[PDB]
Amino acid sequence: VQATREDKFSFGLWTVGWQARDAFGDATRTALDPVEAVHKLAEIGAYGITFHDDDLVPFGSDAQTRDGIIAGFKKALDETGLIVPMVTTNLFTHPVFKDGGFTSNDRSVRRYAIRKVLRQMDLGAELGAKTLVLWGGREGAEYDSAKDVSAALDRYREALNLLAQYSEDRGYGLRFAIEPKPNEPRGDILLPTAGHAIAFVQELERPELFGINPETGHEQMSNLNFTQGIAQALWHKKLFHIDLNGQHGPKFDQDLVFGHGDLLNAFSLVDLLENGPDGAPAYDGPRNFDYKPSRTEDYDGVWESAKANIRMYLLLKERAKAFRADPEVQEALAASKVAELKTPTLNPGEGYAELLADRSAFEDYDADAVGAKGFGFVKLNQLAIEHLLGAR
Amino acid sequence: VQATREDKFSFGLWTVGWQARDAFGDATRTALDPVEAVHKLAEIGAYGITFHDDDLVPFGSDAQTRDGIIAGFKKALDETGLIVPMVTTNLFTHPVFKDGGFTSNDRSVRRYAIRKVLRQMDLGAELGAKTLVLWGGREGAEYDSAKDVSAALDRYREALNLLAQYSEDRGYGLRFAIEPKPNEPRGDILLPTAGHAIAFVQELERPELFGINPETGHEQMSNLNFTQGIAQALWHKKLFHIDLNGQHGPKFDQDLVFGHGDLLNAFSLVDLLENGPDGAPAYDGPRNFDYKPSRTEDYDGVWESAKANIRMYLLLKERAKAFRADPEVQEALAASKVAELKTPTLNPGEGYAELLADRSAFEDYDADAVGAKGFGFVKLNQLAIEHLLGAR
Amino acid sequence: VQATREDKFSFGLWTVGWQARDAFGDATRTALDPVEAVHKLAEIGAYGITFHDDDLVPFGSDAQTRDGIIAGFKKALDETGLIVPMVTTNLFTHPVFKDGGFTSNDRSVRRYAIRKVLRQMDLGAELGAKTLVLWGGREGAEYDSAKDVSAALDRYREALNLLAQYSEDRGYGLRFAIEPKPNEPRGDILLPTAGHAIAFVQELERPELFGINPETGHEQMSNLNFTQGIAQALWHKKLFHIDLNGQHGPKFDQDLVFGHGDLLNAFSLVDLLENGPDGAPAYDGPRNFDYKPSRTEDYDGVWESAKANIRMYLLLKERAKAFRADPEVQEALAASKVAELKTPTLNPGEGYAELLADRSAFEDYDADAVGAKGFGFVKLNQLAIEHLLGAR
Amino acid sequence: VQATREDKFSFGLWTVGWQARDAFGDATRTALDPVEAVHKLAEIGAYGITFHDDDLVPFGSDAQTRDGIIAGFKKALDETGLIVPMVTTNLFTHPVFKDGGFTSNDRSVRRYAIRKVLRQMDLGAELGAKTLVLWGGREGAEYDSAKDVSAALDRYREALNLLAQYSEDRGYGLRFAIEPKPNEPRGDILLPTAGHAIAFVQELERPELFGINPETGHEQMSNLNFTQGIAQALWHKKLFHIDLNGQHGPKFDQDLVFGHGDLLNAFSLVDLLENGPDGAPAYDGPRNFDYKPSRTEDYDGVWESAKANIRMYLLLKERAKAFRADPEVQEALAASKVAELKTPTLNPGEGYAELLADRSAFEDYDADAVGAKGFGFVKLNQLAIEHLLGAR
Ligand SMILES: OC[C@@H](O)[C@@H](O)[C@H](O)[C@@H](O)CO
Ligand SMILES: OC[C@@H](O)[C@@H](O)[C@H](O)[C@@H](O)CO
Ligand SMILES: OC[C@@H](O)[C@@H](O)[C@H](O)[C@@H](O)CO
Ligand SMILES: OC[C@@H](O)[C@@H](O)[C@H](O)[C@@H](O)CO
Ligand SMILES: [Co+2]
Ligand SMILES: [Co+2]
Ligand SMILES: [Co+2]
Ligand SMILES: [Co+2]
Ligand SMILES: [Co+2]
Ligand SMILES: [Co+2]
Ligand SMILES: [Co+2]
Ligand SMILES: [Co+2]
Repeated sequence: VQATREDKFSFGLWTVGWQARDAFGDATRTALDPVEAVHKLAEIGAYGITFHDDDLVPFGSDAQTRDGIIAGFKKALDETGLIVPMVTTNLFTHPVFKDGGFTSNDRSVRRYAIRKVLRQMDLGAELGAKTLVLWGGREGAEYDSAKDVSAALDRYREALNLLAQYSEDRGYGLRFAIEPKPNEPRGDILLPTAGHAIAFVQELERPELFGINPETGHEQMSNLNFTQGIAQALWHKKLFHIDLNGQHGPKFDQDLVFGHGDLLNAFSLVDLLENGPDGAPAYDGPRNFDYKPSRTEDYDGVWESAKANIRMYLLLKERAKAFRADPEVQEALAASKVAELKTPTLNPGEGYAELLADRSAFEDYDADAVGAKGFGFVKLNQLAIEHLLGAR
Repeated sequence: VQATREDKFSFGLWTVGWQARDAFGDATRTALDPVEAVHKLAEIGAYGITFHDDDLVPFGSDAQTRDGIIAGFKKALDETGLIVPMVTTNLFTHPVFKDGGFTSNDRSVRRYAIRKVLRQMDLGAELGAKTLVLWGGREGAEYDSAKDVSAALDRYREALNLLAQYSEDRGYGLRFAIEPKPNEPRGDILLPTAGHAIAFVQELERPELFGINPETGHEQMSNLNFTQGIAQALWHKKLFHIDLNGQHGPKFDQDLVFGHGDLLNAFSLVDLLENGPDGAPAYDGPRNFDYKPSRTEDYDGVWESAKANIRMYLLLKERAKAFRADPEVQEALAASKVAELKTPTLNPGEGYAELLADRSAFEDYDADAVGAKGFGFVKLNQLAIEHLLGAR
Repeated sequence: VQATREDKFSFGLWTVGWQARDAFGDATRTALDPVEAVHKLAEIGAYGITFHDDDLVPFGSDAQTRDGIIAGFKKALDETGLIVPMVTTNLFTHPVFKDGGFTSNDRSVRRYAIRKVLRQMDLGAELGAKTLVLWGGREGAEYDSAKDVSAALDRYREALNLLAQYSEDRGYGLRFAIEPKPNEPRGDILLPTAGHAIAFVQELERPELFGINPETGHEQMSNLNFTQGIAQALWHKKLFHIDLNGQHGPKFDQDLVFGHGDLLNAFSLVDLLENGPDGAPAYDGPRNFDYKPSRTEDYDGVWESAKANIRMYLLLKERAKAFRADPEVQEALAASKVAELKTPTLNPGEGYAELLADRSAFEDYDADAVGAKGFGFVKLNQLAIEHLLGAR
Repeated sequence: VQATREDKFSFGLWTVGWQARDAFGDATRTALDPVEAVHKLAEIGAYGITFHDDDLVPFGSDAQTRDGIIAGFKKALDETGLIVPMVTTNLFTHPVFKDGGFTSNDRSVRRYAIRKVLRQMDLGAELGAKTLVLWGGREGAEYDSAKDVSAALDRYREALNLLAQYSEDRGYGLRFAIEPKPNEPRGDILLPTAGHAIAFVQELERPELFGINPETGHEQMSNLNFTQGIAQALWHKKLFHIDLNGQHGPKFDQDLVFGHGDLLNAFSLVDLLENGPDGAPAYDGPRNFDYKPSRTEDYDGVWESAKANIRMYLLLKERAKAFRADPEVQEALAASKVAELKTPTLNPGEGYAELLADRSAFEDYDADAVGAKGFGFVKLNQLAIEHLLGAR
C-alpha cells in the first residue's frame, strides 16, 4: 500500500527534526530545515504537518526574522499542498517553565505562558489550523508539598477559559485538545491519563470546545490499555486528535514508530478507528505520528522511520479489514456474544418494577448453569492474531 | 494515640475475615464469625463496618436463614454502637460473573446482576447505609476483541441510571460510589483510574448522585500518585468514599496495611485529607481500610494488622499537623511560592484584551532572569521528611 | 502447520487442568482426570507431560491410592507414547509452606520440604524424567525485617546440595533447574530474575548439575526483555528448560497462551531458539507451555488454548525462518553491522601494549566522523515486523 | 547528626555539577568548577569525590590543558583532605558511543572505548583510586535483531580481561565494579539487574578482581527490592561499591536524594549495611550519592540537596540502630523465627540417608498443625515503621 491524503497522516516538525540529543548524550544529527521537512513529508504521503511555535521560529527571533520564516513556511505549504491541521506551543523547554507554564507557582510565569499561547493561536488561525493542542509537560511536581493541585487545576482552568474566549471572540473557530501524560519530565504530571483529562475538560466554561489528544506511549507508560482508553474517549465524544507511537510499558518515553512497541494493541487500535459503526471510521481527524527517529540513525534512517509509521498503519488496517470480513471470525464473535452487549439490558419500557417482578431474572435464574458456559474468548483472540500474522 | 468515633475508621468484613486462600495456596485461617468481627472491630476503635451481601449471608441462603443472619447482625451492631456507612454487592465471585455483572456479554447475567444489587440496596437502606459502593471487578477483558467498550459503558450507564431511579423512588437517599481498578482479576478492568471513573459518572442521568471510591493500591498498581489523584477528585467534589491500603507499585494486588507500601505518599495523603481549608479536613467521610492480613499470620496477626491500620493513620496525622505548624516549613512554603498559585493569574476584571495590552507579560518580560531563580522544593521536601521521621 | 514429537512441546498437567479458581472467584471448570489429560494432549501433538507431585497424587493419599494412581498414569503414557521429561514438587500450596519450603524460618518445615522433594525425585527417576524443576514460589517475603536473605541463601544451597548428592549417589542422573520469579505469591521472591538464579547456582557444590528454567511472563513481570535474558542464559549454558506463556507487563501473573502477550518479543525468542548457529536450534530441551486457559472458558476453550500455544510457536518459527532467509534482511543485517560484533575487538595476539601503540585506536581516531554514520536499525526492525505480519 | 570521614560519604562530580539540561529542556544552572565542587563537598562532610574523565577534562582537551586541570584538581584534594576512591569513564555522551562503547556493533569504536578507559585507569592510579566503575549505559538495543547478545557478552568480557591484565602487570591494584541498569538511555541495556551483572562477572578470567556497583534507582526501575538484591550481592561478596539515590518505581531515571523515593526500602537498606555481622557494618566501602539536584533548583538548592543525602543516611542509621536495640523488637524477632533460619536444616553429620530415616521429617510430620501457626510478620513490620517514624 501507499498513503493518500484521505489517510490523513500528519507528523510534527519535531519528530523527523529531533537531533537526538537525549538526557545522556549529544545530538547525533544536524538540524532539519522546516522547508526541507515540508518537502520530504509531502513526498512520503503526509497530508499535513504540525509544530510548536519554537520549532519554526527560534525562541526570541525578532519580528523581521519571524516574519521571514513564516513567509517561506507558507510558500513551502502552498507548493506541496500540505496543510496545518493543529498547532501547539512550547511551554516546557525554556528554563522559565521549569515549574510549568499555566500552573507555575510564580504568577508572572503564568501570565507569560498565556501570552505565548495567544500569539501561537493567531499564527494557527492564519495557517488555517482547526485545533490547538496543549501538552502541559511541566505542570506537576517531583515532591507532593511543592504543588497545590486544587490551586493548580483552578489556574489551568483559568487560562483555558480565556483561550476559548479569545478564539470565540476572534471567530477563529478553534477546538482545544489537552494531551495527558503520567510523568516525564516532571516526577508526576497533572491530568495523567486520558480519563483525568476528560473529567477536567468537563469543568471548563465551554466544554464543547474541549477534547483530548491521547498518545499511545503516554497511556502505556502507566501500563494502561490504549485501545480501551480510546474507546472510552470515543464514547464521550472527546477524541479531538490522536498521537500515534510505540512504547515498551513503564520506562522512559521511547517514542518508537507506531506498531513497534505493543503490536497487538496497535492492531486493535487500528480496528477501532477504521472499522467504526456503519462501515465508516469511528474517528475522522488527523492520524498524527508523535515519534522520534532512534538516536542510532542518520538522515536515511530518519526518512525510513517516517515511512515505517505509515506502512505500519496501512498493514494493520488491511489485516483489521480482513479480520472483520472473515465468516469464521463472525461466527466466533456470535459464539462469544460480543454484539449481545449492544442490546439494552432492560426491555423496551421495562423499569425496576417489572424487573423486580421477573422471576427469571432472580428467583428462577440458574446462575450455576449459565456460569458453566464458556465464552470462547481464546479462540476469538487466536483468529485475530492469525489475521495479524497473515496466517489466514 | 487512641482512635475516637470521630476519626471514622471503618473496615470491610472481608478484610479481617480474609481466610488467606490466594491464587497459589489454601486458606491458612478459619472463617471469621460476623458477630465476633463486629465485637472485635468495635474493640479496636472502628466506628463502622461494611460488607458485600455474600460476606454476611452465604450465597444461596433461604429466606429463613438470611433473615436469621441479618437479625443477629443487627443485634451485634446494637450491642456495639457500630454503624454501616456503606454497603456493597459481590458481582465477582460466582462463576456466572466471569465476564462481568453489569457488562457481561450475556444479557441474562446483566439482568441477574441488577436484581442482585437491588436486593442489597434494600438491605443497605434498612441498615442505615448512606452509600452504595460498586466495584466492577469482572467488567473488562483479557482480549481486546472480546468486549465492545462503548457498548459496555452504555450498559454500565443503563444499570446505574436504574439503581438511582429506584433509590430516589423508594426514598432511600443513597449516593453511589464507583470504585476504579486497572486490572486483577480481569486483564484490563473498565474505568481503570479515578480519572476514568469521574469522567464516566459525569455522563449519568443524575450525576449529582454519583462519585468515586478510589483505593490507594489501585492507583499505585499503575504507578500513579495517589495523593495527586485524590486532590483532583476533591477538586471535582467526587470523593464520596476512600479505601486505604498499601502497595509496592505495579505487581499483584497486595492489600497491605495503610502506610506499609508507599510511606511518603501515605504521609502526603493524610496531610491533604486532614489539613484542609479553614483548619478543618478536606474530607469528612469514612476512612475505610480495605486491606488483608498477610497469609503468614494467624488470628493474633489478624487483630494486630487491624490495629496497625489505625496506628499508621494517627501517627501520620500527628506528623502532618506538626509539619504545617513549623515556622521553618512556613518559610520554605513561602520561598517555594506554594500559596502564590492560589492567586489568580489575571487581575480582577482583566480579560484577554487587557492581558494582551500588558507589555510586561510578554514583550518586556525577562524569561531568562526568571528562569535562573530556584524554587527551593528539595529543602521543602527534606523538611516534610524530617517531620515524618520525628527528627524535628 | 503440524507439530511433531521433534518439536518437543510439553504441557504441565496443571495447565489444561486449572479449574479457574482465581483470587477473586470460584472455579468455573470441573477437575481434569490425569489419564484423560494424557490422551487429550497426545492428541493435540504434545510429546511429553510434566507435573507437580500433588497434581497427580492428592496431597495425603495413602500408598495404596498413590500406587494405584501412578500405575494408571503409567499405562496412559504407555498407550500414548508421551514421555515425562521433567517433574517438580508442590512447595507452595499447603498452608505449611506459607513462609517457604527450603527457606521457611521454621526449621521443621525446611526438613519436611526436603523429604517431600526427595520422594518426588524417586517418582521422576522411575518415570524417566531427566530434570527436576524447582520453583521457590513461597521463598521470600512481604516485609524486609522478616527474612534474613543471606541465611535464606545458605539454606537454599544447603538443601540443593543434598538433593544433588542423593541423585548422584542413587545414580538418577538428574539435572536441576531453578525457576526465577520476581513476585507472586510473595511480595518479593528470592532469586527474582534469570540473572539472580544463574549467579546463585554458580555457588553450589556441583554447579555443573544446575541451571535455570526461566519463564516468559516471570521476566516480563519486571518489564525485562525475555529474549535478551535467554540469550544471556544461553551464553552461560544454563538454559536447562524453558516455560513459555504470555503476559502484559508488570501486573499479576496472567499466564496467557504463548505469544498472546508481548508478540514482538515472542517472535525474537523463537528466532533465538530456532535459528541457532549452523541452521540448528540454539536450544534442545522441551518447549514447555506453563499457561492457563482463561477463566471465561469451558473444556472446549481449554483444548482450544492448548492448541493455540503450539500454533503460535509454529507460525512464529515459520516467520523467523523466512526473516533470516530474506536477502534484503541479510543486506540490512550487513549494513547494521550485527555480525561485526562477532569479530574480536583485538587483533590476534594483540595485548594492551600493541593497543596503546595503535594511534588509529585513539590519537588519530575521528570520533566525530564515526559518530555521524547511522546503523540503519529502524529499517532492519521494520523488515522483521513485515515478516512477522506476513507482508514480505 | 554530623558526618565524619569515617562515614565515607562520596559524591560524583557530575551530581552537584548537573546543569539540569533534561530530555525536554535547556539547562537551568551554570557550570560548576571542579575545584569549587571539591571545596564545597569537603565543607558538607564528604570524604571523597569521584568523576568521569570528561567531567574533569573537557572532551578533546589538549595535553597542556589536560595537565593544568589535573594539577589544579590535585591541589584542591590536597588542601581539603578529600580522596578519590573510584574513577569512571564516560562511554555514553559522545555520539561515537550511540551503539555502545565495548559492545558497539562497530569494531573501531570498541577499540577506541578501551583506549579511553586505559587512559582513565592511569589517572585513577595516579590519584590513588582503588576501584574503576564501569557503567555500560549505551550497551544494549532498541530492537532485538540489532544486537547479538552472545557476541556482545564475548566482547564485554574480552575488554574487561584486558583492563585487568593491564592493571595487574602495572601493579595498579584496581578492583572493577560493573554497574547494572535495566534501561535508559537504551530501550534495554545489557546486564540489567544486580544478578545479571554478578553472573557475568563469574565468567571473567580474574573474577576475584570483579564485583558490582548497584544503584538504588536502577533496581527500582524494574520494581525489584533493592535491599534484598544488596543482601544477595553481599552473600556472593561482590558488593565492591554502591550508588545511593531515590526513585519512584518504573518510570524514567529520577536520581532523587537518597531516601526521597522508597523510604521503607531506604530504611531496611541502611539497617543491612550498618547492623552487620559483628556489630560492625556488613559493608566497608564508600557510600556514594549518585543523584541529581532537581531542575527547579538553583545552587542554593544544589548545596541543600547534597546535605540532604547525608542527612537522610545518618537519620535512617540512627533509627535502624534503635530498632535493633529494642527488646520489643527482639521479642518480635524471636516470635517470627528470623534467627532460626541461620541454624542449618540438617544436624551436624546428617545427610540424605539420616534425613530419609527420620519419620518425624515426613511420615509422622503434622503439616496441618504447623501450617496453622502464625509468624507474626505484620507486628514485626509495624515495630520497624514506628522506629522509622521516631514513634518509639
Ligand atoms: O512527549 C511529549 C508530547 O508527546 C509532545 O510531543 C506533545 O504531543 C506536544 O507538545 C503537543 O502537540
Ligand atoms: O480489590 C478488591 C476491591 O478493592 C474490593 O475489596 C471493593 O472495594 C469492594 O468490592 C467494594 O467495597
Ligand atoms: O507461576 C507458577 C510457576 O510458573 C509454576 O507453574 C512452575 O513452573 C512449577 O511449579 C515448576 O515447574
Ligand atoms: O544512570 C547514571 C549512572 O548511574 C551513572 O551516573 C554511573 O554511576 C557512572 O557512569 C559510573 O559511576
Ligand atoms: Co509523547
Ligand atoms: Co504527543
Ligand atoms: Co482493592
Ligand atoms: Co476496595
Ligand atoms: Co509462572
Ligand atoms: Co513456570
Ligand atoms: Co544512575
Ligand atoms: Co550510578
